[PDB]
Amino acid sequence: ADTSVDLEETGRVLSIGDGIARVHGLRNVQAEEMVEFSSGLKGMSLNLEPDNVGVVVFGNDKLIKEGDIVKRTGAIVDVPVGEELLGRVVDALGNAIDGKGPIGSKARRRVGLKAPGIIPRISVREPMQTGIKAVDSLVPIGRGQRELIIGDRQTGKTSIAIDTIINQKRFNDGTDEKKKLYCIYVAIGQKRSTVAQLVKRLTDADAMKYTIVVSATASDAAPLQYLAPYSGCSMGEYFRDNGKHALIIYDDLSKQAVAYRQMSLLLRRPPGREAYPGDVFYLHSRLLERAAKMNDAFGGGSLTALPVIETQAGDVSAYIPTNVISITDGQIFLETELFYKGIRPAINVGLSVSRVGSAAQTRAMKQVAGTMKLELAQYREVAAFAQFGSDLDAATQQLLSRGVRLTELLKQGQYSPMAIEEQVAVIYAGVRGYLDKLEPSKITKFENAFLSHVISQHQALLSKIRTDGKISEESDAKLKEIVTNFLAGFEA
Amino acid sequence: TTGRIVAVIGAVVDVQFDEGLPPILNALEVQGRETRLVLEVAQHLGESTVRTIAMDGTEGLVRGQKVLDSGAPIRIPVGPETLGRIMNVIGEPIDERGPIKTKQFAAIHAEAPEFVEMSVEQEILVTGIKVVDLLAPYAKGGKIGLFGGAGVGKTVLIMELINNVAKAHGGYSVFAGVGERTREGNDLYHEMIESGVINLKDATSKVALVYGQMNEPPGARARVALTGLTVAEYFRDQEGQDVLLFIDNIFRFTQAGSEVSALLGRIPSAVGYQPTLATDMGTMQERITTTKKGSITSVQAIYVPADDLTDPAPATTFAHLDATTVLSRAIAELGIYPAVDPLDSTSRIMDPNIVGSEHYDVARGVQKILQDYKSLQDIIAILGMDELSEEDKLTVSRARKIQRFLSQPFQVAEVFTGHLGKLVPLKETIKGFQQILAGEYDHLPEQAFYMVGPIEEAVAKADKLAE
Amino acid sequence: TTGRIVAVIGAVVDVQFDEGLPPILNALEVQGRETRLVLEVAQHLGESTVRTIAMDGTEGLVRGQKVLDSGAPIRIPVGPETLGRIMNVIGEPIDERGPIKTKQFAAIHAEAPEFVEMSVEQEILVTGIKVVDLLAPYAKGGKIGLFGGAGVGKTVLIMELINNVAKAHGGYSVFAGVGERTREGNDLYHEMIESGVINLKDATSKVALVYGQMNEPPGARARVALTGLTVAEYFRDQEGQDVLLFIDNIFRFTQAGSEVSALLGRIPSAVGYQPTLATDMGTMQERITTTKKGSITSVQAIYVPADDLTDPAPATTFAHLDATTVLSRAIAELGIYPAVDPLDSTSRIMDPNIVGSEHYDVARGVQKILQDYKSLQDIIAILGMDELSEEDKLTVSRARKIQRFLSQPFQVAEVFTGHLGKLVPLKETIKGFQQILAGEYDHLPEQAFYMVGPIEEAVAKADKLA
Repeated sequence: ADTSVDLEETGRVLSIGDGIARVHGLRNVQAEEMVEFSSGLKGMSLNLEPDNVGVVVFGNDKLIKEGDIVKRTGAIVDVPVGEELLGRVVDALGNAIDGKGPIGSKARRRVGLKAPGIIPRISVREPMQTGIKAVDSLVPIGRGQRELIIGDRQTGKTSIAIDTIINQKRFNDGTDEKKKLYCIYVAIGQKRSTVAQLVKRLTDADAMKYTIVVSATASDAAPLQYLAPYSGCSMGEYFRDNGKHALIIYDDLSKQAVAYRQMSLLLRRPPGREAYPGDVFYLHSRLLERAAKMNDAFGGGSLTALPVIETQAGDVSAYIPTNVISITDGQIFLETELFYKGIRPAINVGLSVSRVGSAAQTRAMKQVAGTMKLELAQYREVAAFAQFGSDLDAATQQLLSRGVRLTELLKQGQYSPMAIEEQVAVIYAGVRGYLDKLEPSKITKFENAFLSHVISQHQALLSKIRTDGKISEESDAKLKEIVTNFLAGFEA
Repeated sequence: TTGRIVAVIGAVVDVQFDEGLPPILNALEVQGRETRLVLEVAQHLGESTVRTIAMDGTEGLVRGQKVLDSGAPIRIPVGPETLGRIMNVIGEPIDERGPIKTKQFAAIHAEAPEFVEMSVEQEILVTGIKVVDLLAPYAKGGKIGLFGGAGVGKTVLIMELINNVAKAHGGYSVFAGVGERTREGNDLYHEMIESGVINLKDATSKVALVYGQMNEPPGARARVALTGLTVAEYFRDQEGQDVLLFIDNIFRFTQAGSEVSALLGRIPSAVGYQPTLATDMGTMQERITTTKKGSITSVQAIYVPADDLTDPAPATTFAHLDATTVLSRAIAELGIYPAVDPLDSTSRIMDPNIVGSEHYDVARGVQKILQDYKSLQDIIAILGMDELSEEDKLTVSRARKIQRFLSQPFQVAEVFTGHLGKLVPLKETIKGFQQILAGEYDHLPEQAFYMVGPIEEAVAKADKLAE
Repeated sequence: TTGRIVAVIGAVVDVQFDEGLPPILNALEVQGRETRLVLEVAQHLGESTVRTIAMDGTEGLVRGQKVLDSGAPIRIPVGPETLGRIMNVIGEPIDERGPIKTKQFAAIHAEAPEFVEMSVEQEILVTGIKVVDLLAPYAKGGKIGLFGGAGVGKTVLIMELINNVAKAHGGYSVFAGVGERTREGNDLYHEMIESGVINLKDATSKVALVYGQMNEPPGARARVALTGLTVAEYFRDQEGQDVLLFIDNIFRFTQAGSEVSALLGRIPSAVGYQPTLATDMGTMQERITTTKKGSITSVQAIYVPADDLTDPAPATTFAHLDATTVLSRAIAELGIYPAVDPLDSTSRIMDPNIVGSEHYDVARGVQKILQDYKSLQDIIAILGMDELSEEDKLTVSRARKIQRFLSQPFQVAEVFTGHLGKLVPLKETIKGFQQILAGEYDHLPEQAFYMVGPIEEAVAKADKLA
């Protein structure tokens, strides 16, 4: 009485094609449980139908044939979680892909867990410094916040994310454990050589130590690409639920949607708007709701997400683009026009927002950039309204004079994340009018000169602004003094 | 009755009953679960099998699992002991403060008030917001709708109205969060408390809360509005009070339905929507209403997919409103908040017979000039401004200043604007515009009119700017 | 194993087996035919039936016909004896020169190199083409893509590159003609013979040719890329060789996929394409890559349908390239060749730390002025230049001179330009563009810059224009 293959805990493949197995049997499987194929290939139970189980396959279905035995696992899909993963490159299921040995994982976590409710969280209040003036000054990001990076191909979306990961060494190399931020970088649909390029740079910046990289690339099965985000999320909740701080980049959520769309159509689920499943909003809401700030009652830890979405022809009104803009706590919109024009980052002031506002900003920063955002918005308008110097008054000549100078200061190169007090020093100079008489073309050069001076000579003012976290009345006076005088010697 | 699960596909679960088939709308409870899973019966497939929508996650369900017919549609704790509390789609407290000990329970599904139950009183409801008040006045007991694409101000606007109106309101308030951000229910709850609208120690709570956020399965999202609305109907009928209903965002009810629609076996209507969108919306919107028994003042946030106001959903909702505030990313993009579109916002009380001719002539006066300027915009764009008649370059002036005078620093967006929130009284509004239109400020600079409350602040700001 | 043909629809042949069902991807040989007809298994429909894709026309097949499991996937002759030979999807010679006698055979379906196998060296590949070199430089062992709507310059650009790069390359080359014109295969083969890269006398050929053109049934077009690809993989890993891989046109592989997809019974995705579009591009594109074992510099022409770059096919291809040359009908129609869009082409090497800041600053300089000209264009369009600012008119002058200086005569296009092909050295490009930017030629007329190599020739042309 060989009773190893009863149809309650095992089944047999009725048919297989395009990564979807229609397994017979599996009478006791649970929706969303993981099953195993004779070939050591894992799959996931998505459709539990009267006469069959629709199984999505986490790998090449070429090794699966009609008749194969499929075995339950009794477990709803999960993955390795914890500090062991830092500095390692894993696939969408947790397996290492840096051929640097097994992960020493002691904890596991379901990839699909609902986000903490109302009661367990507290308003976002601690800054999450990117290192990018434009961002940290105009569209501030706090911990537990979800801020979207969106724009066409090549407008610089990933860069924002890399600079951010790199900027975190400051605190991670420090003492304070509350200021530390562990990062997670999920590649989806991307190309292996690009990711390999990516993890190289992170290594060269001495950032891998605090980063985990979940990779679900271009040739990985649709279901791996699909899962990848939830997988990476779960690894971030480990830190979030244990009073630690995590930052996750979903690069990008566009390719995942495609994966979802594919997986979903191959299951024969009727296509919806634009060919995607009627629940693509849900696909991303479920995920991004998980980035959150827990109250002290739950460890005070947090998860901050920076999902990426690719627009086409800079059209942000597009259905997917707006679907995701309506989930996150703001967006950073990058335009190719601005980029070519010299404005890098190509952040579009007017169209980007932060729903957290200044609550995610240090007082030093709030002090200097409190009204700048709506000022630049109003500047872009009149700059357009006078692309014909229409008998323009002074209040608007002053508006155009600040607008241009401030625009130059928000410019920034790559890989050189600035420290908060450094940002405050340079914005200060502009916002206060000390630069209203310098020539726009000069501004970039001036900022390198000025910053040099204060960093070298004046670290007492930098360390105080940084420390007090505010701009006291004397600091504000020591600063006025430095800028005006250096400026003069500078314009000799 | 006891049925068994025969198929599970997402939020849709088919159940087979041997004897006694639960009627459509009935709620069934899945046996064997750590948490309460309710399935609402959606259809009779035949063969004593019913197709249902799950009110929560379907993970771990098994074919053959047991299911008991509860014998009635989802019923929730309704009454005064709901105030100051936070409820579920299915009526369970989610605030960790214990049971909700109500005398009665109500089924979330119910018929809408009859035609002979309607009321036609029309009283302006002043809000303190220049734009709304001036051009698209809200009406007490009326149906209000805030339309907007992602991130243009729907919620903040709902936030400042709770402050400028809900806070003084002598009556209850019900805020139903339908498919929105969890972070947000936590911001509001704690704000209600810090301001005593919610009292955790006594019975002075003046607001009940119901939530079915974006982290929920379609099913929950297709019903929270019902739960929310049901709580509100109680205070309207059984107590006869003046209710204030806030829903953010009702689009989520309709997106919820479109998300399971295909699994319900339906040919899609246009834009992917389900073929029953309008009727589904109708039987619901028709309960959110003032009657002779009580009064409801509903403020509903309405999401606009792809920013397209013609999308079957936003498009289908206009007819259910008495006043509409349409927000626009094109306005917002300029830094003009609230980003209301002055030429696409309307109110059923913008009638000389109701608000008066001074109110009315100003409003229309402001709209003509903004329209007049809209038309010229594209043209002075290319052909420039020299050739324009001094008569026409004055309307460009005044328009650009009005465009600004319509913005206002909200008290709930200081974190955003870096400006103290201002609430302007209806007469300060009418007058301010009356004067701009009258040429009484053609000397001050536009910028003086941007982000200010009353017209006097525009005059003061001119000086401050004077250097 | 012997199965029987149960159904036939175009290129989708369903075969039933009684004992021993072949795994997916296995090649079956249909029995009773004048020529070879290979069927590639695509899926197990259950009931001992397999749905397959024919590799040649299916006319004549009959239900109940016998089919034999080959026991493996399409396998093809790989090694140096393929050099100088023309071969089929299924690896048979089609150059009427006998059998390709190789030691080994490789299967066209392989997995992509692993993460740990990746490389990250970034070396610039100079091509002698001004626009490409200055603005979106290619890179050794990198992945290049030339996007182009019908008749814009994709093939002419591949030819010129074959000439300027392939010709003096130490190492092998593989040209894979996918879904294109047969005459072109013929034009190339004979040309290759002539310049001696193909030698029918000695073993000195440096090029292997694989073709599955516009006349083949969908399945053939859907697999020849894999076939050219495999040939290239052999030189890379089995000989650690530096390869050059040219494909015209990779868009055809995806189109081929869309042709059979309904037949495989799939609900279509957007624009009627197959729901498996991205993964199909992916497991294929991911083998076209440099690794620690060998280098593959690959240039792929990407046909853009109806000129729409938002088309699922081209749209999904951007993510696989390191450098892209987006060709434009609008530019072509102005007479600028190559019709490269300067504000739409990019290259991951356009980094100061790789091309040097001199290069990086001229490059961004040129784009900024063309971007600026681009915004003035709307107004220039109704009202012309009159109303323009003296300053604005100088950007316009410079932009129109930079735009013309970006064009250049290709040897390969001599019959059409009426001019002798030019190859400009990088430093000559960096320079010529500096000066233009710098106002050192604001006196010359635009026409002086049109169709020339080095700037020095632009000055001359100006004298001749007098």
